[PDB]
Amino acid sequence: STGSATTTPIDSLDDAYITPVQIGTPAQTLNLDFDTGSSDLWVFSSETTASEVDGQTIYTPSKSTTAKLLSGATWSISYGDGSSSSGDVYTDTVSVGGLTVTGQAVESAKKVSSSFTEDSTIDGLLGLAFSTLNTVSPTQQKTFFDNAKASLDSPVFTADLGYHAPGTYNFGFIDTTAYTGSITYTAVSTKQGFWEWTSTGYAVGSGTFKSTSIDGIADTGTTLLYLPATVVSAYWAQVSGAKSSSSVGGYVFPCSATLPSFTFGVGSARIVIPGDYIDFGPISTGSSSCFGGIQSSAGIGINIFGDVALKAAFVVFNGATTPTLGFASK
Repeated sequence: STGSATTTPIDSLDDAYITPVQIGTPAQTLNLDFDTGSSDLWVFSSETTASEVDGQTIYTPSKSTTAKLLSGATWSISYGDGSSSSGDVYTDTVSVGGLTVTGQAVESAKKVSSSFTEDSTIDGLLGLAFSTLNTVSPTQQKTFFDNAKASLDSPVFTADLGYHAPGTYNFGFIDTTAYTGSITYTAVSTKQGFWEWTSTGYAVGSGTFKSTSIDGIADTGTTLLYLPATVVSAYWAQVSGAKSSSSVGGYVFPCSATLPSFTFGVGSARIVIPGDYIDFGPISTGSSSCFGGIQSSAGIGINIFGDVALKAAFVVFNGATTPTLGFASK
């Protein structure tokens, strides 16, 4: 089997991407944030505290003839941005782009933090990291990809995120028309539960490439590119007037600037992020200070190849017995 679904930016900045997902019988379609940095499929639901729902579409398990309470199971998750959610668990039929999994754990939110409530466009998350990170207790649950894997034509999914435009998540096949050149594969460590890999270096603009190992995670659920402070300083030093602002929470730059590109290494290959992809617009409405799309990871504990980086590439998440990542230009 295969599946193919379009993923659409939630706003004009590509702050996140939503993909429609069919849950239950008859189908209830929710727009989920596919997140290769976490491993829970959770949704706003008929059980979510009413004051914490503000425009999201909800899953109502009582209206699904295939929903079953997973008795005793609870979940609770906290994300790197400080947001969180928790609740109980149903199993139900879940379909993405024509690919169907029966018995998928659908984690129903009883509580969500304010940032989720405040984003009416995201009805939940669909985790695509390794199932060892799934938070369901006392019986850990598998991700949608893990459950689908054995049925897929090939044990892979691909992320093809658009810049200010829709893109595609494919399951079970590699669309050879969706990228240019060849795909370069690189080793993955699953030791932390992430799609963790080592970039071979970087360049700023037309500058020379610096060969240096940068361990980080391919994370579709993180907006920006978070890299070591040395690398980030070298980037922003090429932008007149750019500075790190403690009050804003990162590097800002004059909105009048033209940003240089940023290149990252994948083995001997190179992925170029155009400068425009690094512009996240005014820090507040009407400001002439703009927020940068490359930020320091120094306070995170891990480097994160988020959407800014991933949307410059066609990315293969290879879930074979020994997982690997593939990157191609497009």
